[PDB]
Order: sequence, then C-alpha cells, then structure tokens
Amino acid sequence: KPKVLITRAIPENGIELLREHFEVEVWEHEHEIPREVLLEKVKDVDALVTMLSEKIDREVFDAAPRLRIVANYAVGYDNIDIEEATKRGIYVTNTPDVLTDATADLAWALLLAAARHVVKGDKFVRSGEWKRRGIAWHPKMFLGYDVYGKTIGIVGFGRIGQAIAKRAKGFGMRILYTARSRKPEAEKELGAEFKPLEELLRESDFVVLAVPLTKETYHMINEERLRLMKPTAVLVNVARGKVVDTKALIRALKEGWIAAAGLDVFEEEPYYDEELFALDNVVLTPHIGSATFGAREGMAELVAKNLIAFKNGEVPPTLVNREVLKVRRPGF
Amino acid sequence: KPKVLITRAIPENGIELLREHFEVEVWEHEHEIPREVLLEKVKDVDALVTMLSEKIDREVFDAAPRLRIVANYAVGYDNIDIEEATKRGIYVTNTPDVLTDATADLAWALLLAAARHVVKGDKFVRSGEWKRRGIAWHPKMFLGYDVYGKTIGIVGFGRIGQAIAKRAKGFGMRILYTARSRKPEAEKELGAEFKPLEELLRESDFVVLAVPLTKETYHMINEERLRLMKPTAVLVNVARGKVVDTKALIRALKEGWIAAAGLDVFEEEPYYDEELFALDNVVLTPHIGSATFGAREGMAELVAKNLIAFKNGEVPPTLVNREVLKVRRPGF
Ligand SMILES: NC(=O)c1ccc[n+]([C@@H]2O[C@H](COP(=O)([O-])OP(=O)(O)OC[C@H]3O[C@@H](n4cnc5c(N)ncnc54)[C@H](OP(=O)(O)O)[C@@H]3O)[C@@H](O)[C@H]2O)c1
Ligand SMILES: NC(=O)c1ccc[n+]([C@@H]2O[C@H](COP(=O)([O-])OP(=O)(O)OC[C@H]3O[C@@H](n4cnc5c(N)ncnc54)[C@H](OP(=O)(O)O)[C@@H]3O)[C@@H](O)[C@H]2O)c1
Repeated sequence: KPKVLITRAIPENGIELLREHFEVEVWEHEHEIPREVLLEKVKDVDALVTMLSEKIDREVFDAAPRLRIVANYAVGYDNIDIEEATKRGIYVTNTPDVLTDATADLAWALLLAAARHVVKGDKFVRSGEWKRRGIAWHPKMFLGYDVYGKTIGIVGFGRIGQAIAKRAKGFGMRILYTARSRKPEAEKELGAEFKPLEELLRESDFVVLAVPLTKETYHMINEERLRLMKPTAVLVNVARGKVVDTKALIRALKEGWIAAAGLDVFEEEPYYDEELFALDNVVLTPHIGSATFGAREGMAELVAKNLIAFKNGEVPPTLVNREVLKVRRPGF
Repeated sequence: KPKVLITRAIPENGIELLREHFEVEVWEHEHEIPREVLLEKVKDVDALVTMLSEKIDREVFDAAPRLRIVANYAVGYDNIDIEEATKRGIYVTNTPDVLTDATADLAWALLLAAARHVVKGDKFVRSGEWKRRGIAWHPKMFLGYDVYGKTIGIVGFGRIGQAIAKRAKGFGMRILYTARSRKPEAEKELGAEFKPLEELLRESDFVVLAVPLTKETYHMINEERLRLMKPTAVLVNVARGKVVDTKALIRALKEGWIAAAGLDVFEEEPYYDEELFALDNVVLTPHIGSATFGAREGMAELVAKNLIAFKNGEVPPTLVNREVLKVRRPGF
C-alpha cells in the first residue's frame, strides 16, 4: 500500500479520501515543515502532497528514491523543478479551476478596496478619528477612483485572468489583456482586446497581474513599466510577489507614479517592510487569493483524485508535465 | 438678482455656474454649518443648496420668508420636510443618476471586503503580525465566502439597486430584488427575480440595502429579519443607517446570526460604538458612497441646473415634490 506524505493539514475531505488508498502521514503543525524534517520524511514515500512553501528540487528528489508523483496543493508550480521531475519519470500535478473564482473574487476585492480607500476609511471610523474630528460628511472627503466604465488591463489571460475579465464585464469596462499568445475565442466571448504589455500599461486605469512566476515574468513590473502606468492607475497583484520589483513599487507609490496598489503576494513571505506598510495607498492581504471554504475543499478533493488516478494506472487529470508520459507509464 | 446660500464647499463647477445667475454665499469651513448660524443666514435667501447634514424643517422655513427652492446636494432627501415645503410652494430638488455608479461601486467594495476579510487581513500584514508569526501560507488561513455564482438579494431596486445588479451579473449571481413595485424591464434586462422581503432574506447569500429612509424603511432590518438571514450571509448597507437596527445587527454579528457586514452609513454620524468597532466581521466606511470626483462634480452641475431652470421659470429637471407645481408656478 503506497505511502504519501502531506506537508500541511489540508481539508479533511482530501485526507480521508487518500486514507482509503494510501498510508498517509500528515505534517500536523501550523508552521511550514522544516527543510531538514522534509528531507528526512521523504526518504520512505511513494507520493507527496506539497504546498507552495516546499521547494521540491534535485535535493528532495535525491532524498526520496521511491517518489513517483508530487501533487501540488496549488495551481502555481514554480516551487517544483518540473524538468528534473520529468527526467526522473516523476509526475507533477496541480489544482487548476477549483480555485479560479476564489482568486478572481479576491483580485476584485483588492481592486475596489484600493480604488475607494476601504482600508483607510475603516481605520478612520474604527479608531474614532471620524468622531473626534466632529465632521459627518464633506464633499471632498475620501475621494477615490471610478471603476465602472473604465479600462482594465489583465496581465496573463488564462483561467484566472479570464475570470477577472468576466467580472469586469459586470462593471461595463473596456478589457485589455496580454499573454504569450492571442486568445481569439476569449476575445469574442469577453470583448477583450490583445495588447503588448507596454501599451496595456499606458492605457489601463486598473492593471491586474495573473501570470505564473517564470524566468520571463520575474520583475516584469519594474521601474520602467511602473513609469508607463497612469498616475491615476491602480495595480493589483494576485500572481506571485516576484513578478513585481518591490523596491520600484515602493518608489512608485510614495512618489505618485501610480495611485495605489492591492497586493496579495510578496517576494518573501511572510513579509514585513516598514516603508511600504507606512503608505495609505497600499492595501495588503496575506496570500489569501484561494482562501474560500469551497476552493480549499475542491483543492483537497483534486489532489486526492490525482494520486488515486495515478495509483490506478491512469493519467492524472491535472498533470502538469505531460512529457513525463513518454518517460514512464503511470502507476506505482 | 436672487440670493443663494450653499451650505458646503461643493465642487467649483457648480458654484461658478450659480455665480452667473445668483448672488452666492458659500459656507467654506471644514465643520458643518452650525444650526444657529444656518437659521440666521437663511433669513435673506431666495434659494438654498443643502447637504444631508442640514435639517430643512418647519423651523427653517419659518426663518426664511423669501425661500422658494431647496436643492439637496444628495439623491436622498430624508433631511427635508417635503410635505411642509409643498404646502408653502417651495420646490425641492435632488441629485439622482450622477452618483449611481460611484455608490454601486462602493457597495461592491464593501461586499467583497467583508466576504474575504480584506480589512482584517491588511491589519494582520501591516502590523507585522504575519511576519512575526512566521507562517507564510496555510490551507485554513483567513477562509472567506465565495461570491461568484451565489445569490444576491437587493433591497430597493431603483437606480442604485439596479446598478448593483448589473455588477452582480459579472459575478454570475442569481439576482433577487424587492421594491414597492415590480420592475419588469429590469427583470428582463438584468435577469432579476422579484421576491417578498422575507423570502429574499431567507434565500440570499449577500443582502444589499439601497432604499431611501422613510417611516416604512426605518429599522426594517431588525432582529426578526436578521434571524431569517442565513448564518453565512453578508449584509451591506449603502442606504441610510436608520434602515438597520444597529443594536440588533451587533447581536447578529457577535452571535453568528449572520457572517459579516459592510457599512457605509450609520444611525448617528459621525459614528462611534466600542462594541461594533471591536468586531472583526464588520467593515466600515465613513459615508463615502458617492465619493469620486466625477460623482461629486456631476452633483454640483445638477444642483446648479435645477436652480437656474427655476430662475428661468422652468420646471426643475430633478424636482422631487411635483405636487408643488399646482401650488406655485416656478420662478422668483
Ligand atoms: N494569490 C493567490 O492565492 C493565487 C492563487 C492561485 C494562483 N495564483 C497565481 O496565478 C497564476 C495563474 O493561474 P491560472 O490558473 O490563471 O494559470 P494559467 O491558466 O496557466 O494562466 C496563466 C496565463 O499567464 C500567461 N503568461 C505566462 N507567461 C507570460 C508572459 N511572460 N507574459 C504574459 N503572459 C504570460 C499565460 O499565457 P499563455 O496562455 O499565452 O501561455 C496564461 O494565459 C498561478 O501560476 C499562480 O502563480 C495565485
Ligand atoms: N451611501 C451613500 O453615500 C449613498 C449615496 C447615494 C444614495 N444613498 C441612498 O440610497 C437611496 C436610494 O437611491 P436611488 O437613487 O436608488 O433611489 P430610487 O431610484 O428612488 O430607488 C429606491 C428603491 O427603494 C425602493 N423602496 C422604497 N421603499 C421600500 C420599502 N419599504 N421596501 C422595499 N423597497 C422600498 C423603491 O421602490 P419603488 O421603485 O417601487 O419606488 C425603489 O426601488 C437614497 O434614497 C439614499 O438614502 C446613499
């Protein structure tokens, strides 16, 4: 009976389903499994369920001679060395689709919060500042940015990006996108227009990032790109922190190159930066894009389905490295 | 040349347009005009531009013998004694439409922030607590409520309510509404379904209030209605504070009768309440529904147009108390 290590307490639906087909060890602690502890525990396993926090690299593969499949509890897989996995006949799966709507909802929450000063406004009320000042209402108090009918620019036009666009249609927006290729069916269905990155940045009132982290997306939103954005524009990052040059973003926010930003993801996590966190025109969330009951349950069910399919000699439904099919047939 | 007092520093477009046709006094101070000061200044005026903060009642009318028209810098007019105005031949105008998109955007900002813990999350990051606890990401961290595909119940289905529904369509929602009359064109255009209030409250995952304050809407969201709502539901109030029984809402939030609330408006303003302000599951904004430059500019242009139309012997374009037309012809 094959052994699986699950590196965090995922929802019980997934754990229980895996227990029917695997011997299951779960890392029970809130904190990330320590690196030395991971390398010790993988020695014996046939499968892994990993979080974005575990770096599944050559060193891990060398420590886990029986390892045949890694199911990421995440749609991103920048934490896994995919090419090295393929070379070794190791299957890698992810969790697309089940978290699309949670992440797109969160991107929209950030867009609107940053646009209309929701965080600063809440503190203004909650701290008693509103009351202490004695002024109920003023025609110039807390003026923010219109969203309805404006232009949204979506960087990355896959599952999450297109979901962000569906919501934008409810807001009557002009929709621009960039991607590695045109998406002509999505253009027709969503009314979206393909643009080079730099033209998108120049024309957009709202820029939302929904790309994977790759060599090519690393620091794509740098100083030069931030300078192209409108001074009234709002930037939202629900992708990966390293897509943005944080030092450049801090200058942009402080000096008024852009109006505001909503950030769910950071170059190091958990993140603290005194300079960024002092700014009224940033809205911050602790990497909670996929944090709904429904999404996290669906993720758990999907990691389980992938490992069970593999055990049954089937191609896992959300296999990422399809080239591995030529290296080794599925199964333990 | 007729005299107008404008009780707040509204956008210059409106003030300047009025200066072409009226002798204009503007109350330019940060604080609202004191009651005793208002009663002194109205003695001499032919017209007023008022904010929601000024109570235009029998006492004001008795102090202002030349007063023929009051233009509220607001779509709401619960601060004006309309029946007494009509009896005296005084025309009352408001600012519909020009602020609809700002207010509906803000309602959506509140809905999403309350649903996904944006305010609480921001403080968790900004304070350094996220970093100090040392955990980047966890499958159970900050789980919130799915919005896409859920049911929204919109209480009041006029200009702002229908705008809230247009946005909901981008979120693929089932749309319920209640109002004093059925809206068959809106049903066809928006896919919205009419329900009695109590069925709407039972069936909705998100309830948004967009009614005026009247004798009938006063405390309509009371203990009984909050108990009918789902324990997972989110309530958003962009209407008037007095539509909700705040004491009952506090019990509902604390005891889990509903999940969360987003509030832009309160029974007293500015508002202070230690019990409500202690709650993680409320999101607060300081009555900033119409707070975009474009909304506020349009409001200013519209108050000016109303007073100028009246001066010209025309029916003002956003006259509220149309029965006054039988009492006195327009003009000074
Ligand atoms: N904040 C969170 O909690 C959270 C949650 C889930 C996901 N995420 C992040 O969101 C990412 C996207 O997920 P998804 O399901 O939408 O993935 P996806 O369907 O693969 O979409 C990614 C899109 O990015 C585009 N892209 C890739 N490299 C690009 C480049 N260099 N320039 C421009 N566009 C580029 C792709 O273009 P092509 O289609 O032309 O190849 C694709 O359209 C994940 O990889 C993850 O890092 C974050
Ligand atoms: N938070 C802010 O900054 C902000 C900004 C602007 C406005 N507001 C508030 O929002 C209100 C609505 O503005 P609007 O332009 O949408 O007005 P509206 O177009 O007159 O719409 C009001 C809707 O409420 C309905 N209604 C009235 N009494 C009701 C009751 N007892 N039960 C159920 N529905 C009832 C009306 O029914 P019928 O259609 O049958 O008449 C109508 O559908 C304003 O009056 C103001 O108080 C707040």
